[PDB]
Amino acid sequence: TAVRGGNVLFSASGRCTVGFNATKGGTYYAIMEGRCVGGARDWYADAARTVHVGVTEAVRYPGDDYAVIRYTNTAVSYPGEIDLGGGRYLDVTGAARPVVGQSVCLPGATTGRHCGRVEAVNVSVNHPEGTVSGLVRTSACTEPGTAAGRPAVSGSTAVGLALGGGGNCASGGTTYLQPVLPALAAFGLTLH
Repeated sequence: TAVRGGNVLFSASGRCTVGFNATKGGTYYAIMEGRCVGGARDWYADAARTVHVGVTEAVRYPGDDYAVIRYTNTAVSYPGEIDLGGGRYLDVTGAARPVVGQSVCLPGATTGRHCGRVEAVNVSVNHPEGTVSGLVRTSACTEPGTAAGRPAVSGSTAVGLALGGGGNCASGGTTYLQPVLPALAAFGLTLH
């Protein structure tokens, strides 16, 4: 019936979490992590891959680390919200220009480290696919095995989407984010 930020989409790449829904000209889009989307085209709302919802429009990875999925199923809703679980939703109003020290939370993290702060901006990391620059380091941590694409917010303001991989949150693991503002700007998308 609906796909929100924080929900998982399924494809030939496996599972990837929607960071944020956005819109342009009455069309709806999902902003996702770039490495996770990989070389997949078709995205489904269910693990059975019976409810097709959209297609990969663009991948900005490496360099950046996000992808844009265009929703094509007009029978499903794509609200400008994050799913907090339990039928509760967070309305995302706009995006932040990340600044060191600001608070940031990962709705859904069950690590005890769901909320934290921006520790550094403009961080680079080398992946097998290439260098990724422009990343945010946070003190929050979500389980790295399911982290890819999870939304990070400050109140109702979108900060970024989590990169997958890295260390366990119990062993000093650090969650890095792809900031959302550059993606909105690059693709003309608005958080509705």
